[PDB]
Amino acid sequence: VQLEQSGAEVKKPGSSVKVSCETSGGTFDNYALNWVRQAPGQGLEWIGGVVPLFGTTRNAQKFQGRVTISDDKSTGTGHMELRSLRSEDTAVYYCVRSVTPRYCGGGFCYGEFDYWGQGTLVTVSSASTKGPSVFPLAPSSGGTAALGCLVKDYFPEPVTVSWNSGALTSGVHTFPAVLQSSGLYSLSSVVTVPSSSLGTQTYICNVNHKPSNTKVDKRVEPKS
Amino acid sequence: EIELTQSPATLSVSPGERATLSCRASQSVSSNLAWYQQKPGQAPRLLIYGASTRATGIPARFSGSGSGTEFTLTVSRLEPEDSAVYFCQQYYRSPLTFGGGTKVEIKRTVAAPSVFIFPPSDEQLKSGTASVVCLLNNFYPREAKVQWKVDNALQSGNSQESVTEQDSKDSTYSLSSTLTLSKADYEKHKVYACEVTHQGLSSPVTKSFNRG
Repeated sequence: VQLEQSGAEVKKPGSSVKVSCETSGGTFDNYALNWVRQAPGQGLEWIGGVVPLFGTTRNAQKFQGRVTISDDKSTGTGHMELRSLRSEDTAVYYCVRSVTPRYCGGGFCYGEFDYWGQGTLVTVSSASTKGPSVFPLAPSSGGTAALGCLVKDYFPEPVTVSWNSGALTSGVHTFPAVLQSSGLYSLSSVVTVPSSSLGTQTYICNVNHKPSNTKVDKRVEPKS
Repeated sequence: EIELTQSPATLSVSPGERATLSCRASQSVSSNLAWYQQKPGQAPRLLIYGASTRATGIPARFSGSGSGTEFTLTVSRLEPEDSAVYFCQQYYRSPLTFGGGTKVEIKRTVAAPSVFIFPPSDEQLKSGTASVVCLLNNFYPREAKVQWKVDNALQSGNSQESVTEQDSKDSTYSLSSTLTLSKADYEKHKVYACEVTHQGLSSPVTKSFNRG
């Protein structure tokens, strides 16, 4: 019952990007596909929409002549394209579907935004992408311990991490990447773990950085 | 250009009390408002369409109110899951606008950080840089002071830090100060420590490690 968007691309200024919206489950009764973006720590900005009902389009003026929003009637999916990209366009993009209209006027229909996709981060920069290096935050001490993984020097966000291939969840904290002096990001993920656990239980952190198609799994053991 | 102004921006409220947000349109949106809730990491979730008609599968603690140039979303008996930013959107006329949002912290009893220090890896050092990491795990209030002392001298300008969004179960925060040095500057100095002042610690806390 939920929306699935493409992966996180990174484009150089002046090029174009396309973001999709496959529907897990079947298609479903809806009347509108819109897109709204949210810059890094900002609020929400509407981009535009289609209402296949009336065959009509609306955009914001930021995007006039730059955007194209498509709704495939059959698949129930929307690709979305944004051209002449600026550094100012770097944000997370959200696919949004609306089910029944609430006001139609001037050839368009507006309503509640019933269903949102996961989000898609597109970063616009001439900088070359670099994938991360991963180093262990090993533990030591008799009660609860803390171990971790350090993800250093990667340029395009984002970077996802998990522990024991999703097996481990409780007491995991993964921090907001901080952009370093170099121009690359760095990030740290940690987890609190009983002291008796170590030696016995194995801890591996799995970090994907799709803008460079690199995943590294890193084993974290106490040091000798 | 319907500028929606959400006030206020920050909120801290104690669990089980009542939080009250206001969205105030600049040019009368008249009942065509929506209230979305964005939790950390996650996409926004619709709460209230129309002026005050709660969406499917939302609990009735959330209540909307308003018309024209002035609105109100109020949540009663707050769970810690309700820590979120809250946005309002109009759809009266295009272009569609959102408010800047209203982050809401959920108050809880004070909690002191656990502190942990992590020396750089032997693998990282073969690169040419060294990264020392201090972790303050699961703590509250958000405000905290973390100071780096190397060779016992206070450090300045060579650490970054970053903090989580408030946890949705316990209502705590966690923080990571990272101190970065070249390999050489790291091998000349012996004793590394981070000193942590927090409202829940009667006196500062240091965790340290001596190289080797």
